[PDB]
Amino acid sequence: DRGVNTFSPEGRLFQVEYAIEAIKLGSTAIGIQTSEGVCLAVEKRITSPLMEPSSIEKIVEIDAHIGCAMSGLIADAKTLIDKARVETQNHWFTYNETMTVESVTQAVSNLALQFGEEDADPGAMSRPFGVALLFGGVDEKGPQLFHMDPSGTFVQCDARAIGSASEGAQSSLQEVYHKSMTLKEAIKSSLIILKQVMEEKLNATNIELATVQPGQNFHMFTKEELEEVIKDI
Amino acid sequence: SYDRAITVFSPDGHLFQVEYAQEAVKKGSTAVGVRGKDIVVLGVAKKSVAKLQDERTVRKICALDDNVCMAFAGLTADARIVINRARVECQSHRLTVEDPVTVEYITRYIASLKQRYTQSNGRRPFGISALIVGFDFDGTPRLYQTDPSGTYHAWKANAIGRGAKSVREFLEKNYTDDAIETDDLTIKLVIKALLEVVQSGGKNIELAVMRRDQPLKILNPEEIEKYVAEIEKEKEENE
Amino acid sequence: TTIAGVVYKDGIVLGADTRATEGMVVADKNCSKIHFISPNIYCCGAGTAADTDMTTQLISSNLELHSLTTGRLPRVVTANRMLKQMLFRYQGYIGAALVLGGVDVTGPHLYSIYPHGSTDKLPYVTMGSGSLAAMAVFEDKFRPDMEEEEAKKLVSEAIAAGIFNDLGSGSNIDLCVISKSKLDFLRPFSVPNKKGTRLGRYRCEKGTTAVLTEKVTPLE
Amino acid sequence: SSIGTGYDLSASTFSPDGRVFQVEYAMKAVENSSTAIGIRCKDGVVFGVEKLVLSKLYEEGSNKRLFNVDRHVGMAVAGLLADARSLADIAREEASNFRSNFGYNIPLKHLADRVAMYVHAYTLYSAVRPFGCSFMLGSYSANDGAQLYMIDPSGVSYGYWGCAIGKARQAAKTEIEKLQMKEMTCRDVVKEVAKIIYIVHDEVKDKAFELELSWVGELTKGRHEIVPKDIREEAEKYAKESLK
Amino acid sequence: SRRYDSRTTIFSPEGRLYQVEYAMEAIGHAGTCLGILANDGVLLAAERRNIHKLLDEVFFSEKIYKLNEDMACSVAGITSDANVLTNELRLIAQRYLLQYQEPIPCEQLVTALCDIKQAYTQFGGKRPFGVSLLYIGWDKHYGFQLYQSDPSGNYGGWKATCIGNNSAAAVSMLKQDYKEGEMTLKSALALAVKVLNKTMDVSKLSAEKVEIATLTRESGKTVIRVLKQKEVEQLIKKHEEEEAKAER
Amino acid sequence: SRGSSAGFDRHITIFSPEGRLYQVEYAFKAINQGGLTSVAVRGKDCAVIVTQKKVPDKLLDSSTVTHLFKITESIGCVMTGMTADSRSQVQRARYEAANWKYKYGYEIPVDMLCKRIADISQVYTQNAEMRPLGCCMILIGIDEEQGPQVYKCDPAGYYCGFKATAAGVKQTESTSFLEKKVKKKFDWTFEQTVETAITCLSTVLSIDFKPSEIEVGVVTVENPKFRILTEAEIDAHLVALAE
Amino acid sequence: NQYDNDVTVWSPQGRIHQIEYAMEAVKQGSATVGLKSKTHAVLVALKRAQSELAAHQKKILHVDNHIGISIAGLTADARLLCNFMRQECLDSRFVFDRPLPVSRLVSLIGSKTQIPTQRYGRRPYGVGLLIAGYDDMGPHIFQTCPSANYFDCRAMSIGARSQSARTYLERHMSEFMECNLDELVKHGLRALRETLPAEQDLTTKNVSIGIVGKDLEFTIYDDDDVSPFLDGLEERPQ
Amino acid sequence: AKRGYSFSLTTFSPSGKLVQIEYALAAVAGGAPSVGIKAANGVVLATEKKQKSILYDERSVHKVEPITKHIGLVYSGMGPDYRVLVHRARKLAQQYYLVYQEPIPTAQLVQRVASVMQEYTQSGGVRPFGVSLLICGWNEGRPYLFQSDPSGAYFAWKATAMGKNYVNGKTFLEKRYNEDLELEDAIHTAILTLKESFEGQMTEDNIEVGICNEAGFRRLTPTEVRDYLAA
Ligand SMILES: *[C@@](C)(CO)[C@](*)(O)[C@H](Cc1ccccc1)NC(=O)[C@H](Cc1ccc(OC)cc1)NC(=O)[C@H](C)NC(=O)CN1CCOCC1
Repeated sequence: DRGVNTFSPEGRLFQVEYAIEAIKLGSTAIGIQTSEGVCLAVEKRITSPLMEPSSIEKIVEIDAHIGCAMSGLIADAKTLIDKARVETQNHWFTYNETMTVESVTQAVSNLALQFGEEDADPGAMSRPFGVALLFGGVDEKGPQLFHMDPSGTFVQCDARAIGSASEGAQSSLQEVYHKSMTLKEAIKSSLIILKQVMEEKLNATNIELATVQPGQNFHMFTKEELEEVIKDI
Repeated sequence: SYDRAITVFSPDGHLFQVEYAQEAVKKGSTAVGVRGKDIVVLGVAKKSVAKLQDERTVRKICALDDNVCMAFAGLTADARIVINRARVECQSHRLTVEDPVTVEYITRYIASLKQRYTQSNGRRPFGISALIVGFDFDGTPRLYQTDPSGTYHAWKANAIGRGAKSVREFLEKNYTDDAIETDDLTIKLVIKALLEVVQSGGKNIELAVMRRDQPLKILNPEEIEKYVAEIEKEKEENE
Repeated sequence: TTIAGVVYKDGIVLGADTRATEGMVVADKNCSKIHFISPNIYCCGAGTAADTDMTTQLISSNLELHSLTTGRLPRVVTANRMLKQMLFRYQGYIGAALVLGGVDVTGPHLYSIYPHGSTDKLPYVTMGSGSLAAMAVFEDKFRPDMEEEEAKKLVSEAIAAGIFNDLGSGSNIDLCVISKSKLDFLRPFSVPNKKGTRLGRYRCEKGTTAVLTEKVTPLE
Repeated sequence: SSIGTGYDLSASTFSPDGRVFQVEYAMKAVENSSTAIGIRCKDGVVFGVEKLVLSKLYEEGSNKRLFNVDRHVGMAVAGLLADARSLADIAREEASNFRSNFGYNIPLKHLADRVAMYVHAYTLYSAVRPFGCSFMLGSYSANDGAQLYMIDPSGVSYGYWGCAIGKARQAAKTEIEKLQMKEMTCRDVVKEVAKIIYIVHDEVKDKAFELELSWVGELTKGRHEIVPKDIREEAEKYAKESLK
Repeated sequence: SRRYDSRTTIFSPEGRLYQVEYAMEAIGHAGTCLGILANDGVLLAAERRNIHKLLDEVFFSEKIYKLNEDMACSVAGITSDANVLTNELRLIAQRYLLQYQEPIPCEQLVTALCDIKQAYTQFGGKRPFGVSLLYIGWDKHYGFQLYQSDPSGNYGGWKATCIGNNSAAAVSMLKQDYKEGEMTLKSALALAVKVLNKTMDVSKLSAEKVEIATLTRESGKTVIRVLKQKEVEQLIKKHEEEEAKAER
Repeated sequence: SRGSSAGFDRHITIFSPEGRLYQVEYAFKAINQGGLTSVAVRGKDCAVIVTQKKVPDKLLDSSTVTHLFKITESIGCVMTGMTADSRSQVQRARYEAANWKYKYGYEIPVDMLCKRIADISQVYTQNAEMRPLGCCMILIGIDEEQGPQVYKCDPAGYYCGFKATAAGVKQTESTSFLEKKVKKKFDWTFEQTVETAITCLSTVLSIDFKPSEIEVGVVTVENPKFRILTEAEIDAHLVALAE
Repeated sequence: NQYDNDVTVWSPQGRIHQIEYAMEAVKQGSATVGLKSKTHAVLVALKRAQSELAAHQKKILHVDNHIGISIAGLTADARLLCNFMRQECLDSRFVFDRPLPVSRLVSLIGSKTQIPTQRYGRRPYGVGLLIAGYDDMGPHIFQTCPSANYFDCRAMSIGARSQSARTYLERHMSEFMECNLDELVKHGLRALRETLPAEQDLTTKNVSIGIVGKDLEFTIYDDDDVSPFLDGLEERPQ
Repeated sequence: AKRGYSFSLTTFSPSGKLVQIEYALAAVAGGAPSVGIKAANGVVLATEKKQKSILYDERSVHKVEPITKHIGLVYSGMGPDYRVLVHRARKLAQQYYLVYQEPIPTAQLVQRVASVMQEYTQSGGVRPFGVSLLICGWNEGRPYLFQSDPSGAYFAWKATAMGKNYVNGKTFLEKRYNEDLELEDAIHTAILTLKESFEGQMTEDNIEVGICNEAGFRRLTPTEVRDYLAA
């Protein structure tokens, strides 16, 4: 038995590396950066037909121009998402402008290693967040996709997959993705890869899709417009 | 001052303290609630009340606000704290926003409170799952549940506690528009689900109904025994 | 008030009047102003009446706690230090004009302590509204190393001077005689003032008051 | 002296034979570091340190193991350099607070005592670890003359005519006893400090090294200064020529 | 530092609090303490553990504590930990009276203390209070009441209950004789002597070995009365005639 | 019982199955780690302190090596044990003594200083966060009322007045020497009291000292000020011993 | 084995394992090369791709107008230290209206990084830095470690397979001080090149350059800005 | 650099026992014997004061300490621990007097002191006191005798003995003590109870005894102890 801020002989932190393993348990999520916009996809993994599928939100909006998709321990991300939402509004209040996708990713990444036992505040974290995040939005640099993990490392990705079957999904993305593909091609590609790795058959109420683009704001797909691309197998 | 990490990650990426708290709710009394189209009803089984015990003081169904009520499973002492924190929040939402609390909001508060107790120093997770029930100032009925981890979902019908697996799969079969037609039939679905675990209830069944018109109505062992007979002549109608 | 203290051949003689005032009215005709600090140290008090009572009690409490730990007789300087530093901390908001007197293993000691926390070590001291009148007696009649009964007479005459010449003071004279051998707390040492005998008969005869409501509750 | 469960895991824990091993292991850390030497002469104190060159990519005067604590006080460290640097800050601050409170330069005996008390505080608790370094303090004035104190990880301070701390500290002390020091001027002490370092330094064990010198005394008007390039080189010639 | 922490407020692999269950074992070693609800009142009966010839007997009681004008409690477990809780109970009762200007309702006093006991099981890192309490009282809402409290912070209202040594054997004995809505104070007292006779390992049962307190509504005010030796001896001799009634 | 262990009763300051505190017991053994012995003898006129002054190499400034410490003008002491711990307890002693005068307006009794340090040392006996100090303090001084005083406080928190005592490696053998000499009562003048202290340290170590091998501290009735004896004065007593 | 849990636990050999393990995190991240001339200080950093469908990690960060850093280890610890360095520089300019001397900033890092290595329940900073700065004393290259020890170096390289760069920097060391800016960067890249397997070397995707000096403030070159520096390349003579 | 542990060191064993308290009880059992007797006229407290070396000054440190003018104390177990409780009891006694201007009743003081002893069995990073207390006092025209042990529990006694041979002490007491013995006779039987467990022959510098009646609490002078030793 040890403390939470203990280094392994290799050089990495135990609790942080174990938190990465918690993502492997969570449902798979895909994001694709495109000239025309950014799409975010996630599987819900409904365990019972009695459970309302719309109450499982794994893609949420941070601002009009920024969306976020999580995987792992959903309950942990709720504070991270709220801190992100507060930061974009605080930025607007002070600077009268929208915050950049990279800045919001960076703000959240600062909270990642804010855990500890001794020398800690009355309301301090005890463990890292067991959640990976996919930030997708549009700013001055255009449509951008950012990935985050418990280690606090954040990096821009052309396309990224995180979750249980993230290994097979990423190689599927490397096979399909190239620089010039459209957003319509991006949504189509993300869903095909999603239906391959899912244990359950991909359905309209089974998944979530959201796109942020230069044209208009964050938009989550309804049952009808989900079915519009579900019928393309 | 006591800053010791209680809940930590395991080598395989698990949170044992959370999972152990989920074992504590498993040992608790069976709690089930179904959502109709006019009334929402929840009920608790696995009672085994000693008879010599005052049954009014051991009620597991509690009202939170004029429009929100909840049931639980697991550590009864833990729940009382959560219920009191949820009740304070219901009045605090009225002091800041004036508007009454929505069923989703109060669930989100309970969930965030339970989540905060899995990621804080010197604290141990809550060993309860809650079934939150209410009506929006919109007309639409609502049914939610929480668990020690802090994850919450909406349900058409759900069961947590002792033998939750058994009642969960009974509801999956028995939940149709025919079963939730009128007020009486939605109540029947709860009781029929409780008879899957409990050794012939009536005395061993606590259940309460909520309509969008009136507050909470807890049914007494006289009104519950009426449904024991009404479903009995349905069961003994095979010939 | 009038309070006074003197150092004689054998020890200390403390004096005080017994009048307490509320505005310009006599609140207590018989008040105790000479306070217990320790078996060997006593302290006269003037100023805010409540401040006098509570300050003198707290220090009496602290000294008893001190003497129990040391196992020896407390010193007047210890009482002085405890009073001085406390009153200073409160910047004179605790209105306690004090005369501190006692006998140590060091000998006889007398102090005057002001509400702001300044102390004077002197053979004779006066505090209170009638202190100047009392001082006029001390400056006129005091001699070094007086006999016990001579000093008793001097202090009682000083307090009397305050009593009769100051409106803030009146009634009885209290003395406290402390020596290496003996402690004498003479509460009513002198009764110079007395109420005139009633001449008229104002007996309110039974049933002279009209009653509207009556309830009698029995007891154990 | 090597018992199992606990006893040596904490600084708040005595061993059965009444020892605090965490303090002794912090002393083991200073014994593994290179040697630091200081001599008190008739008119000042001279320091010498064998700075080990870990890589040829480092500059001259890098990783100064010689410090200015106050305008009249010098510091020579051995052991874990990170802990030594933080102990220099404490030393500086205590020397700073004295001037602000009283007006004059802090006496070395008083400065040593205050810093040694701070070192000692880190030997009593499980919440902190002992410093893994020993250090020397040298000063000179017209009133007090030359003074030299040394403080080890335990928090003990003593006055020294000559002192050595580090890898070959016992081997160096046998070479210091050859010197008269009491009737020697500090001009000729720098000369001697240089060679003792070259003698004690193990050429086949430790490959490359650089010599650091500092002094405080009559010659430097009471200020602790670095030994000039001219004077250092003359002493290093005496070190290499007496190698025959 | 974390090596010396025994982790008092932690879940077990099976999902239970070890320090609470281990504390419950401590209650089972303490003296037998029971309570019975009647129609005309409510009583507590406790086994005296301070039973030495050389003891002084200065207080009115050993195990029974008066908390309120209308309320009283009894204790089973670590006696010092009980002194902390009983003192806190009196404060809570006074806080309520200061604010609302009426006596605290029985259930409200029990929950307030249980909130404290629950706290010591979830955070702080301290050991739980090794005490189980039985509460008796009257309020304007539910009348005569009887409540039980755990070290876990769990509480319950009972018509008849027992805690302490031979708790299980006593509760099944109460489960036999008790009549709901039919028990009078005389019949509840007779039951109390019977249950204690069987659970007492020294089955002679003198008045100096037991302790009985009654709570009655008397002409508008609540009366809490601890029965003295001559009253208790008389109750035992009544029960002793029932052992002589079996000879039929 | 006796020799039994359960839990961390040997690592922190908690009870063993016997009701012992091993961590406190180890601190007494930590006193012997200094490798030195102190002797304190009380006379009818004075109080005497004597300690081993070990200077192995001439590179050490002998003037800085001391275990005699000035706490007050009237109170001095000798420290036996771990040197870093000893100085810590001295600075605390000085602080307690100064604050006593400030609050109460008179000089702290030797009696009361020893009690105060013992009370502080008691905290380390009860709190698990820190180990007790591996040292022992013997205070001398002349009280205004009861004359010469000798007091000694432990790492355990025990304190007591003495006619004579010792501390350190040769503690148990020295106390046997003092017992024989107190049994045969003399006139305890400054001359014999100092000599007794030196002879006790001399016989128990079988060394026969040079004036640089020991350090002496005295407090006299006519001269209540605490004094550290110079080598000249020590040698004067040592040549007076040669009989 | 039992002495490797806490920074407060001393090993019987006189070592602290927790500090040594934190130092391993530096050797985990990709190599970065720091070198100076007489007027300029240059940081050349190799970037890691987690999967070449994603961008190469940010390795060079701004501190002030005259100071810049290249990190090796944990990113979140790197940004934490970076914010501390920024703050101290900002305070210096707020109070004194002049840039904070590089050596003084590094001394402050030494202070801040020492604290956790002596407190229980705390951990060392899992990042080593190479600091490039210019002040009154000319260009500077400083090295920091998880242990609060720091170095004032002529040139330095830390990271994965940074051993090969150390050899190159040592041999072409005497050429550095008299060298011009154009070739001073070339020497940096030719050092960073050695820290790569013989298949492929430096490109526009994986090279980041940070230059500060008497001429210009600290500027980061990354993609299109890095391609003039790569031109005039000399193939690997392995 | 310091803070403090916030977790209890006294915990419940699987068998349901607070092990540290029972081990602290072992410490008092191994302590020097002390006895207390209520005389219904006064209270007597007597303790063994074996000095072991003659070099020890007997009058320097006392085992029988006064809390205030009417309350007195003895212990069995650890000297240092007892002394902390002494200071705490004295301070508690003064708190009461400052509020009520009335000498604190023995029962109230004992309750307040026991609360402190309770704290050290539950508070963070501390062990219980290895001391049992004998508290005597005169108030309300009535004598009182109380015992406070490591757990924080108090008991009111007519007569009791603690420390070494507490079993032999009590069995001697109930055999010899009767609730009618006057203070003079109470002192005799207090010394006799110690004599039952002494082994070493008594002197007036070998035992400490304090009495408490309407005149207040005081320690008996060595001369008085010597005259009583003429048994
Ligand atoms: C003589 C009588 C002054 O005229 C003495 O100083 C006497 C001191 C004394 C008396 C009894 C017991 C102990 C000591 N002082 C008083 O009798 C005093 C007069 C006074 C009134 C107001 C003051 O302003 C702060 C100061 C002195 N009388 C009182 O304390 C009376 C009983 N209380 C009040 O008048 C109410 N005060 C309290 C202080 O704050 C303002 C309202």
